[PDB]
Amino acid sequence: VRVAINGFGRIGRLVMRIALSRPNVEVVALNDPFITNDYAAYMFKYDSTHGRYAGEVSHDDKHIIVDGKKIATYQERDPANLPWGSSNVDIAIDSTGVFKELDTAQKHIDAGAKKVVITAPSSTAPMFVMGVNEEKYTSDLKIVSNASCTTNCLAPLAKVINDAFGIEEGLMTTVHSLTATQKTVDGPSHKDWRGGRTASGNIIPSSTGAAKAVGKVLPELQGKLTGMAFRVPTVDVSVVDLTVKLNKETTYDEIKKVVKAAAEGKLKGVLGYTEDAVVSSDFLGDSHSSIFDASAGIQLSPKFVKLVSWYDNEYGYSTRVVDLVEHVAKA
Repeated sequence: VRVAINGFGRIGRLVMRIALSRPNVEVVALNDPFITNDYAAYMFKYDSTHGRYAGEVSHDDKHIIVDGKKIATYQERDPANLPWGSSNVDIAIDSTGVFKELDTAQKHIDAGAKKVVITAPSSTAPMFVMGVNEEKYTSDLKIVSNASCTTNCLAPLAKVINDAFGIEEGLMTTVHSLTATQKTVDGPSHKDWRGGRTASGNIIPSSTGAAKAVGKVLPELQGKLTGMAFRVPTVDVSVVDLTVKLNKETTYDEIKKVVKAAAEGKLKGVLGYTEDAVVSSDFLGDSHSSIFDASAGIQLSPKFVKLVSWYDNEYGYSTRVVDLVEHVAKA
């Protein structure tokens, strides 16, 4: 599979790290109109959260070069002007968050790419979550979306719980690490007043659609889940706090066994399970979409339970993007 990456923010860079480790993926090009090759090489190489790239990174006038792989770079504002066809690009991966609808992402196809994978939720493009609805993908679909990181954490667990005990209703809280939209000291954030306030000295309440977005990937849960978020001053790794009213009576011990079986079975690698005394930093660079915290969870009555699942909001999601990429080309 020959891929190009559009955008070089958190998602863009990490998708590149992971893609470069996939033997069947070839990373042909990178587009980012707002950085030069030396800066791109720098940004890729040093990471405050995930460490130094273990390998040699450098650049010339037309490439970022990593361990012998030259990756051509482009500085195009309009993705239509990109030489994807001429470069024979199987899949364009859009990590910019501004080409995320069927008509806007279409520009990569126009430019020559065969398919597009979008690294944000979409209104128009069909959404997929590995281990949730990937079978529902079909080869004629040219533009898909990988949903969101919080969605990738909630959906796989929610499916497991609903299939096994039924979800009548659920209210979710995500305790979320800092993100790039936040400010270092109280600053302007016109659409999201709270999100403008000093990131590292606040618990910051935030609205999030990810809980209803489970509705789109699992239609059987439409309108049964919503939630909210608290942004806290950790730099990465977030956790889902799911308060769910069940349909069938069950022990907590039974929930544990069902989830663990799913972790070891069909959801291996997407959904994880632990019983150990873990904290957020224990999940830095973990590639699971969702890691179930068995000890942190608490059951009140036999149909009323609180489930806790971790996710590295940057790395898990980025691995899923690459998973979706390989899956979509396998078709």
